[PDB]
Amino acid sequence: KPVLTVYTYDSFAADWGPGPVVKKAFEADCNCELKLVALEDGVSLLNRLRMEGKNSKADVVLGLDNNLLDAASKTGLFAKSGVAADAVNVPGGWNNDTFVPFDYGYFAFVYDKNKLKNPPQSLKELVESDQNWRVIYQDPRTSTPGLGLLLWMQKVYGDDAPQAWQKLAKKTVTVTKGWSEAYGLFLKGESDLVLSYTTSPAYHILEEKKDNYAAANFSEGHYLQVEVAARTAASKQPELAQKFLQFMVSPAFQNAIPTGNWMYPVANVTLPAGFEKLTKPATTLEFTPAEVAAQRQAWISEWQRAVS
Ligand SMILES: Cc1ncc(C[n+]2csc(CCOP(=O)(O)O)c2C)c(N)n1
Repeated sequence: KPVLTVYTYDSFAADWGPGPVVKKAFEADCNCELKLVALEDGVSLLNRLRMEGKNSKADVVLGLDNNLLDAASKTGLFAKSGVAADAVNVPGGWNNDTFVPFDYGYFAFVYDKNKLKNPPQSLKELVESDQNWRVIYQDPRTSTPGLGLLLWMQKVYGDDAPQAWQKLAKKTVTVTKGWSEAYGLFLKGESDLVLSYTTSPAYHILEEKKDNYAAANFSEGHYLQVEVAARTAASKQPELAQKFLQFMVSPAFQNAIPTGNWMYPVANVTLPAGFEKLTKPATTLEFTPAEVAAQRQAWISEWQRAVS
């Protein structure tokens, strides 16, 4: 009967996402009405919450990630999770009293092997090659995968990011606010490549029995994303919010991540047959939450100037 409002992005709460599964699994156990609201894209979730303040109707924000931690905590809108750390297993480890991971992955450009014969083998080639590859990606101001690509490029080019961005802009068909639209245009054929995840091919393999889609493994390595959730300080249902966060890092939840969100679980659950066809990037790239919050505004400012 009591309601637990959870802000999240559209692909999570989608009928085909993990939402429906997690919902009934949480409600079937802990009596209450879990209300998953597909409100904004990853980065936008935070900006919207910062503007709702304590007037926000959210109890939990699901869908932020490792790159937004500093920005989120400095806001003061989140309370401690009350979730035991030992309940989580993530690459590079995880030590945080507020944000609880629920899955992780690696950003990568996906393409159709039946349509793209000689795909790029490094972010550098994709940007500098003379090939006229069509690319689509997300806005770093609204989408985590978008923010991911922004930081990925920063790792690879450093102070040369803007010049690299101008070159990438010439191969850019469009830029969407969220991943869903981006991926849809890709599947419709509007581009040769789209920024997505190393695990995206798994969706097509298991659900459509197709293995023609692939994520290009770049030699520079790939940027790591650890999605997280946290309860709000203004929540009027603290206890429930926290029972949801603990239940999140548990099997009933995690078991729906592989085929729901197409990402690697945070708990040692069994990965669906098919994931083994995927490529685990050797080298992993990541900025500290502090480094991103301190420079993301300037990097985004340079990005938009270079691609418009
Ligand atoms: C086929 C397929 N590949 C990958 C994923 C995972 N995924 C897609 S978008 C996203 C975060 C988006 O933040 P934002 O909405 O702001 O772009 C994640 C984790 C999926 N659901 N399906």
